[PDB]
Amino acid sequence: DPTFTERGFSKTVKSDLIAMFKRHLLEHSFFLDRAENMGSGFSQYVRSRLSEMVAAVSGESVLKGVSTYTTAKGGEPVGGVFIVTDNVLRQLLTFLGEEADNQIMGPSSYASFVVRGENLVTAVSYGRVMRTFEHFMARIVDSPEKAGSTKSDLPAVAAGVEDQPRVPISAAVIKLGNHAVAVESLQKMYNDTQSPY
Amino acid sequence: EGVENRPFPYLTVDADLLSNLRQSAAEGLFHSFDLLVGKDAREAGIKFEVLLGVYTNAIQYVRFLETALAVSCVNTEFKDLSRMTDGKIQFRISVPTIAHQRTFIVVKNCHKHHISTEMELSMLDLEILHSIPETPVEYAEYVGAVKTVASALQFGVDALERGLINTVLSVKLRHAPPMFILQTLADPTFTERGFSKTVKSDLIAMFKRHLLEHSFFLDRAENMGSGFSQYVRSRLSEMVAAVSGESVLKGVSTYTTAKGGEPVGGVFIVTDNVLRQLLTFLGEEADNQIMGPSSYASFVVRGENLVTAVSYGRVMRTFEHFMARAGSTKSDLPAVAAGVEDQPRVPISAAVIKLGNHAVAVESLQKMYNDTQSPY
Amino acid sequence: EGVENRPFPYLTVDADLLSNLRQSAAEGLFHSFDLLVGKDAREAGI
Amino acid sequence: RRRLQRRIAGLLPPPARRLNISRGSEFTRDVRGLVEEHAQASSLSAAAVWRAGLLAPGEVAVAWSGWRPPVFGDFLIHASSFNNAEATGTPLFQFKQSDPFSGVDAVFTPLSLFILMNHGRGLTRMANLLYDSPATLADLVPDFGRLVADRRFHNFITPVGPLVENIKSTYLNKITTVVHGPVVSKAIPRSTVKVTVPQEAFVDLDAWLSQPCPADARLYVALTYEEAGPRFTFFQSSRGHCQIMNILRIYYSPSIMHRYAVVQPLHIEELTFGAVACLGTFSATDGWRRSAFNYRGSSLPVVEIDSFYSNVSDWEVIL
Amino acid sequence: EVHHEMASIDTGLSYSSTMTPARVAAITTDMGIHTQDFFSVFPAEAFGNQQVNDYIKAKVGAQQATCEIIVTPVTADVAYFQKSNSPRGRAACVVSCENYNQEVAEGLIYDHSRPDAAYEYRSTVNPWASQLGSLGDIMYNSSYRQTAVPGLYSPCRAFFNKEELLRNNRGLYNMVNEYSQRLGGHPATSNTEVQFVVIAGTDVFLEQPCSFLQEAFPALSASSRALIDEFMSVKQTHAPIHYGHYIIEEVAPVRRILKFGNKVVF
Amino acid sequence: EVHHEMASIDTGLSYSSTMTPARVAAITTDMGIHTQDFFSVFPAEAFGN
Amino acid sequence: MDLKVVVSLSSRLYTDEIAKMQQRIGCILPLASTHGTQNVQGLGLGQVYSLETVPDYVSMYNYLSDCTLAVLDEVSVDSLILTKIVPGQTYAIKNKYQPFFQWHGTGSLSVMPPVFGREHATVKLESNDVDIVFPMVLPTPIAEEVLQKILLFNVYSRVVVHMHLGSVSYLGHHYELALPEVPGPLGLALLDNLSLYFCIMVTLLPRASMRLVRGLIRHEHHDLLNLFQEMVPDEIARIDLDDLSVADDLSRMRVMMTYLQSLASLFNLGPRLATAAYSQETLTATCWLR
Amino acid sequence: MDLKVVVSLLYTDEIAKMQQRIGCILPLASTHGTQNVQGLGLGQVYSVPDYVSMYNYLSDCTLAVLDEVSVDSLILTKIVPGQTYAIKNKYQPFFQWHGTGSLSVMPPVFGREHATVKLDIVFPMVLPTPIAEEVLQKILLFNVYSRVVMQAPGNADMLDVHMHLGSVSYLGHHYELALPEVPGPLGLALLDNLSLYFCIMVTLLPRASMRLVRGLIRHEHHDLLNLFQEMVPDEIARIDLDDLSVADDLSRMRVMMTYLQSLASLFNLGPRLATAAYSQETLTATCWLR
Repeated sequence: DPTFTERGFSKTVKSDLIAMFKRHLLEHSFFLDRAENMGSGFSQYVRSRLSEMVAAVSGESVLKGVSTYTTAKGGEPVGGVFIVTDNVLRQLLTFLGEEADNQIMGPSSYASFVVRGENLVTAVSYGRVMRTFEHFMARIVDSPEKAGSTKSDLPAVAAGVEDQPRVPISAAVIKLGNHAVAVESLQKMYNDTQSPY
Repeated sequence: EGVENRPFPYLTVDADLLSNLRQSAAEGLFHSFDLLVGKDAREAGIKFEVLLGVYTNAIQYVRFLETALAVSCVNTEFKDLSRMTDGKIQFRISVPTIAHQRTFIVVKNCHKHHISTEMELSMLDLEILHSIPETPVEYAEYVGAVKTVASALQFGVDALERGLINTVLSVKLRHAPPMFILQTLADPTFTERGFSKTVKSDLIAMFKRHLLEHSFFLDRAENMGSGFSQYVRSRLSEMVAAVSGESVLKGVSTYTTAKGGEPVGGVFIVTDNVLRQLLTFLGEEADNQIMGPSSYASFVVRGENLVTAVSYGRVMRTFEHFMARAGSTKSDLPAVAAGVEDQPRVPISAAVIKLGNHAVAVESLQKMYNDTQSPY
Repeated sequence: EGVENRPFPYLTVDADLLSNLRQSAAEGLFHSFDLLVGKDAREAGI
Repeated sequence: RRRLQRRIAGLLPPPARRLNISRGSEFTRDVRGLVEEHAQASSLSAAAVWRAGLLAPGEVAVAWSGWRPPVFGDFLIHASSFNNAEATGTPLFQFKQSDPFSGVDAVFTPLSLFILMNHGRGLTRMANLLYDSPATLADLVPDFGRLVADRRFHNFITPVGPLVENIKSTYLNKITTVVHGPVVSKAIPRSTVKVTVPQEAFVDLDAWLSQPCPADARLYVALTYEEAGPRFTFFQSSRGHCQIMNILRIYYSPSIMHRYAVVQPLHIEELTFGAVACLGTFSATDGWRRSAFNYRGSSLPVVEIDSFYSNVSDWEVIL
Repeated sequence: EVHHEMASIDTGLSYSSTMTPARVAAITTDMGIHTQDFFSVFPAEAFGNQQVNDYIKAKVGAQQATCEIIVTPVTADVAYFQKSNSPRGRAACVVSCENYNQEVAEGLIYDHSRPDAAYEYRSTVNPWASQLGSLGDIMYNSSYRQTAVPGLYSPCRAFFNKEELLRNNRGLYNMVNEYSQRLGGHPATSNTEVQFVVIAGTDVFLEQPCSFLQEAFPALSASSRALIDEFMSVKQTHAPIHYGHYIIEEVAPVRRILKFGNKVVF
Repeated sequence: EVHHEMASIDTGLSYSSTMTPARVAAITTDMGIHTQDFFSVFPAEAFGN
Repeated sequence: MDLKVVVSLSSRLYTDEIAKMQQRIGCILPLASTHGTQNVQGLGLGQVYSLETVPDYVSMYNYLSDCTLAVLDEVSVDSLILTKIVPGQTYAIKNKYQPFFQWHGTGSLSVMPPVFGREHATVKLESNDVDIVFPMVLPTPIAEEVLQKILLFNVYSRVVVHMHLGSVSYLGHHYELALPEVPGPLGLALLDNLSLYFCIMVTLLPRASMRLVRGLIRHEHHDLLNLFQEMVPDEIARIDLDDLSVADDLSRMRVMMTYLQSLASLFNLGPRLATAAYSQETLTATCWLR
Repeated sequence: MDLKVVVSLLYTDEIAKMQQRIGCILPLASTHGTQNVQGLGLGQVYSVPDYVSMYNYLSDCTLAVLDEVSVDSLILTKIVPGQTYAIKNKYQPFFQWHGTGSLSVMPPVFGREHATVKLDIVFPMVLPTPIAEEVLQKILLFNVYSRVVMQAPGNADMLDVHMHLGSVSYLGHHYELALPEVPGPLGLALLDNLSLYFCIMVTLLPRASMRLVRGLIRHEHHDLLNLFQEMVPDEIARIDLDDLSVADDLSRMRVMMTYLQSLASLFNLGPRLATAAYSQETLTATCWLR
C-alpha cells in the first residue's frame, strides 16, 4: 500500500506499520474460517480477499511484455497463479461458484539458450557469457546511435519464448475483476511420493 | 599469484624458450608464474560467469492531454507568457427580476506559476561530446555521451510535463472547498433569504450534521450490506450536482464520450485503492476511451494587437471581434471557442462512468506520482 | 559492491519497475545496489 | 566602418543563456550549441587542433563563459619523502625550506603530516604503514622542535591544493598540483578527481552544531598547537570566514584551556593557538561523500569531497 | 535548469471543485495520552525557592498526540460533554456574530451578560475558560503567550486565539475559500514524534475544520473500568450516567471498531 | 603540453639485451688524497673546551 | 551563465504595495536558496528580523553571511524576479537607499542589517501576510563606524553621552540609528572574542612606544594627542618605569601584527562588495562580490 | 577579453630605463583605453611621503603590469581578478622570490630614487608577504626607537637598535635595509604618522581593556574566557584608573577603535598577489590577483 511507504520510513512510520501488521494478523488471517461462519455472503468475502492478495503483488516483472500463458477459451493473459492445498481447492471452487475456463495455452517446450561461437570464445578466454550476443552487437557495433524503444527490443527480451508452439494446459482458471489467475493444487504430485507438501 | 589458466587456444611458436627455465624460475626471473605439475598440468575446465541480460525502464512521457485531467482545463499554447504581466476577465451577469434590475460586474484575474527542476550534466560528456570521435572505442564512448545528454534533456522536459500536472492538481485543490460545505451551499433552500444571522447559524449547524454523517462514505459503504452500489451512486450524484458548472466555456464541445454526443461534464481524481474499489462498486464502466483534443489551442499576437502591445501593452483577447463592434449565443459561439475547435479528436485512454445524466470520467495519477517517489 | 557501472546496451522494458523504489532501496531490499545522482548518472568511460 | 560591422559580428554573440526547447527527443543543433563546452585535449593533427579550438586566444573557440582555466603548481620532491601509492585528489602542504637555493621542495600529505606530529610521542596504523621511517621526513623540517616550540609552524607551511599528476620517478619525483581554480585531472581519458581527506582528521562543522542552504560550502584546514604535538584538522562549513573563526574558537574552547592548564605560557610567543586557512569552495549539496582508501595491507576511512574549486588563503590565527 | 510558466484563470463564477474525504488509511497519531509540560513551553518561569522548583520539576517528570488541560469546576454538566461542543464551555459560533466587525463578536464570544448561543438558560459551562482574563486564555491565548518556545503546537490554542476568530468573523464565502486557498492557520505537523508547527507551504498536506468550526468531538471517556466493560457488552442499553460514574459515547467523524476480547462495537 | 603513451612489453622469456663497457674515455675523479672531514659530516659533534 | 530567480507570490498584490516595491528596484535582497524559483518566505531579512521590539544585529549578520544575495530588478503582481549575485560575475548596483550615503570612487560597499529602523527599509505585504525588509548597503568605513557604535553602546549600557554615540555622522547628513538594549548570547560572544583579543593586546603590547608617547605628549601637541588633554595616563607611568629593549620589542611585534590581521577579520561580518567606477550622476556602480 | 591600456606620452635613456622594467607593475587612475601621463603610478602621492595615504591609493586604484614602451606610448595591461598573468622581480631592493608564496604590493619605503624612472613614474614595491610584514615591523620599531633617542639619548643606544633592524632574514636570505639615519622630528618623513598611530592605539589599549572586561563580567557567564583571560595580563594594568569622564572615555574608545581598524586593515598587507610557479632562471612568476 503506497500510503505509508511514501513519506520516507521515519521512526513514526514503522511504529504504524508494526501495529498494522498486528491488526491484520489478529483479524484477516485464516480467511477460510471467517468465511465458514460468515453465513450468506461467503462468496463476496473470499472474492474480495483473493483480489486483495492479487493486487498487493508487484506485477512489474520485466518479462511481462512477453505474451505467454494466455487462456484458451478467452484469449486474455493469465497474469498470476494460485498454489493451494487440495482440501481448500474444492472449497475455493464452490465458494467462487464455477471456473471461468478449463484450460490455458502455453509453451510446449523450454526456451533454448545454448552458447554460440562468440559466447564460447568469451567463455573460454575471459570466462564470461552474455545473454544475447547478437543484440549486444546490434546495439553497439551495428546501430549504436539507433536507441532502443520498448517495441524495438521486445524481440530481445523474449529469448525464443514467443516463438514456441502452444498446447493447452489443464488448470482451473477463475476471474478476479479484470484479471484471470489459474488456481492449481499439486498435492497429488506429493502424496503418491509421501513427501511433505 | 596473478595469473589465470583457462583452456586458451595456445599459439604454437618454435622459440627455444625451454632452455634454462626451472633454474631461472626458482631464482625469481618472473614476477608471477604458477608451475603446474602432475595431474594439474592440463587444459583446465571451462568455467564462466553468466550475465543474464541488462534491463531498464522505458520512461514513458506523460502528456498533459493524454490524461483526463485535461477535461477540467481548456488549454492554449501562449508563446509569450514571460511578457504577460497580467490577465483579467470581465463578467457582466444580467440578473432578471420577478414582478410580485441588477448586473453584477465581477473580475477574475489569472495567476502565473513558475516551475523548474535542475538537471545536471558533467563536464566530461560535453568535452567528449563537442569533439569528434576517430577510433571505434571513442565512437562507442561518444554514443554513450550523447545518449546521456539526450536522456537528461528528455528527463528535464518530462519533469516539466509532470510538474505541469502537479501545478494543475494543486490549483484545482486551492479553489476546492470540501464536500460537507457545498452539500448545503448548493442547495438553494438556504440562500433564498439573503444570508441573515439565523440562516447562517442554521447552516453552521448543518455543517456539523453533515460532517459526522456523510464524510468517509467509502468507509460507510462496507457495512451497508448489499446496498453499496446504490449508495455510492446516490452520493457521487449529489457530489456532481452540488458543483455549479455554469462556466462560459461549457457550451463548446471539448471532450465527448467517444461513442456519441454525450459531453463529459466533470472528472474524478482519486487514488489507486479508491479507483480499484470504485471500478467494482460501480461495476463495469461505460467505455474505455474519451474523445478530446490532440494539441493545445493557439493565441498569437497579430499587428492589430501588436501595435497596442508595443504602444502601452494591454492586448485584447480577440481584436477582430472588437473590430466587428447585435449578438446572440450562436453568433458569439466562435468568439468563445477561440481555437478549441478543429482539433482532430483523438481518443484518450481514461475510465468514464455514468452518473444519471452526467458521463463523468474518473482517473488516478498515483501511477504518475509514484514514479517520482513523491507523496500523492 | 558487485554492481558494474559499465556502459551497456540497456534493453528498455515497459514494466513499472520504480513502484515505490527509493523507499524500498534506502531500506535495503536489494542485496547490492548503487544510487547515482547528478554527475555520476552518466555512462562510465571504457 | 563596414569592416567594423564584421569585427563586431565576430565579437558580439555570447553563448545562449536561454533557449526555447520544444521536446527533448528532437535534440536540435541549437541546444547542442548551447550545451557543448570546448575541450582541452585532442589528438595531434591539424583537424583535431582546429576542431577542439585550442589555439584561440584567452579562451577556447572553434574556427569568458564563466569558466576559469586552472593553474598548475609544479613541484619537485624526493621519492622517499612521498608515497607513490597516494590517491590523486589529496591536498598537500609545501613546507618553506630554510635554504636560499633549494631546487627540490618538500610537500606533505596529511598522512605524512601526521607522522611529523606523532614521533616524539586506524589513522596512525595506516600512516605508519605507508611511510616506514619518520626520520626521513623529520629532517625535511630541519628544526621541527624549535619551530613548534615558538609557535611559528603555521607561517612556514602554506597549503598548495590537491594533487592531480604524480609521475612515478625513481629518485626525484615531480608532482603537479592545482593551487587555484577548478580542480580537474589532466588525463587523456578526462576523468574526475575527488579531494580525499582522511576521516579522523576531517570533522564536520555543520553537523557538529546539529535553514538558508547556500551553494559554496568551504573547506577549512586548521593547524592547532597541542601539548601532545600539533594537529592538522579539516573543517567543512557553509559559512563565512568571520563565522568560521568564531565557531572554531568555540569548537577549540576545551583545548585552549587544556593546553593552558598543562603548560603555563611562560613566554610571549606561546599564546597563538595555531591558525586556519580556507582551502576553497565546493557544492553544499553533494559534498563529502564517504569512501575508503585501501593500501595493500589495511584500509582507513577517508572523506571524498567531489568537484572541489581549490582556492588557498593566508593563515588566520585562532587564539 | 528548465523554466516553465503557466497562467490559469477560473471561468465559472462560483465553486467548481470539491474535495471530499472518502476513506481512512490509518489513524497515524496514536490517539492516547501524552500531555505536554508547561515547563518545556514556558521555561523562563519558576517559583520562589530554587530547590522547591527542582523538587516539582523532578517529581512531575518534566525532563504521540499532545493533550492539553482546560481547568473546569466539578459542576460542569456531563450532558454538555456528551454533545460535540467547544471545550472552553462557550458556544463559539462566529456567524451569530455579525460580519466584518468586533463589538458583537466580542460580545458573543467573551461577554456573559448575554447567555450561551446554544442554551438559552446559562452563561457558560465553566467561567475559567470563557472569560476575558480567565485561566484558559492565560494558558493559551497568544496575547499572554509571549516569549514562549515556538514550535510546540498547543492544540487548545486553536480555540482561543483572537485573530482566528476575527478571521472567522468575515464573510462566509470569503471564509470558506480562504480556508481552501490558505491552509496556513498555524497547524500541526505530519510525520513527527511530537507535534510541532509547520511553516512551509505546498510540502505537507493537511486541512483543519477545527479552525473553521471551533468544536471538538468527544472520545470514549469513562469514570471506571466497569462502565467500559458494560458498554462493550450491551450497546443500545448501556448506562450513560451511573451513580457517580459516567461514560461518553463517541460521535467522532471517524468510526473505530473497539476490539475488546471478542466484543466489538460499531 | 603534448602527451604520448607507449607500452613496451617483453615477448622473450630470458634476457634479451646486454650491455658491455667497451673503452674508457676519461677518469673524471683524480684518484688522489682528499679525505672527507667529519666536521662537515657530523657538524653538531663537539668537545668540552 | 543565467542568473534569474523568479519568486512567485502565493497571493495577489495591491497597487500601493506594488508602487512601494517599485521604488525599491535595484536594492540588494537576500534569498533563502539559490535555485530557480522560490516562494516568498525566506526572502528578505524578515524571517530573522521579526515584527517585534527586540532586534539582534549579529544574528542578522550570521544570516547574511549564510544566505546568498540578489538584486531586485522586476516586480510584477503575483510574481517578482530577482538576479542573483554569485562571485565571479560583475554587476551594476544602483544606489537606491533612502539614508543617502555618498559612495566613494572605487571604494568598497558593505551590506548591513537595517540599522535605521524596521519601518524605514521595508515593504508591508498584507496580501501574502509576510514582511520583506531590505538590508542596508553602505560603504565600508561608515559600516565600520556603525558597527563600532553598536558595540560601544553595547558595552556602555551598564555605565550611563547617548546622542554622542547613538547617531552616526556623515558629510551628507548625520543620522540617528536604532539602539537595542541586549544582543543576547551572540553579540556577547562577539564581545567575548573581542575581549580575548583586547586582553591579549594589553598583554603583549610593547613598552618603547609608550616611552615614545609619554615624552611626546610632553614634547608635542597633536590631534592624535589632544584627547589625552595633556595628561599622560597613569598606566604609561607605571609601565614606562622599566627599561627599553629592542629584542623583546621585535618579539612582541611579531605577535602584534600576527593578531591584528585576525582582529581585522573580526569585523568582516556580513559579506563585502568591491566596487568600481561609481558615477555620481546615475547613482550606479559597476561592482562585484569580494 | 580585451585587456590593454595604451597610455600616450621619450628618448634613448628613457627608452633604456623603461625597457629595464618591462615586467614590473604600476597602478593607474582608470580602467579605460587611453590615459594621460599623470594617471600613472604613485606620481601624485610620492614627491611629502606618508604611508597611510599611499596605501589607500594603492588599494583604491587598479593595478597594471606594463608590457612595452615605445618612443611615445606605453602599451600596458591592467590586471583583473579573472585570469592569470606573469610578472618579474626587477626592483632595486632585490628580494629573491619563491614558489606559491603570496606576493604583496607596498608603497616604496626604500627611497624615492630607488624605485622610480625620471622622465613622472613611481613604481610600487613588489615583495613577498613574510618579508613584507617583517620589514614593516622593522621600520615601525625603527621609527619609534629613533624618535625616542632623538627625544632622550639615554633610553636606547643607536648601535643596539641597528643590529636587529638593519637586516631582515627569510629562508636564509639575509637581506639589508636602507634606514633613514636622520629622519627629522615632528613627523615629516615616511612612516612618520603610522608610528604615530601605533603609539596612540598602544596607549589607549589599557583604557579600552579595563572598561571592556569590567563591562562584560556582569554579563554573568556567556563563556569562561571573559574571566579566564583576566589572569594572563599583569595585575598592574588591571586596576589602573577606573574613574574618568564618560564623554572623554567614550571619545578615547572611539578614537582607538577607528585607529585600530585602519591600522588592522593596513597591517593586512594590501592587494595580495598569489604566485604559482616562480623560476629564478627566467626571473618570472605566474601570478594572479587574490
